[PDB]
Amino acid sequence: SCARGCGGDSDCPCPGWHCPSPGGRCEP
Repeated sequence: SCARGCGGDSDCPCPGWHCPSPGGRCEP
């Protein structure tokens, strides 16, 4: 589970996830 405040893919350690917008939460 890594739906956290992401600034990019580098904040998503979950394989297959994406960061929609720098500042938002990561999405699968």
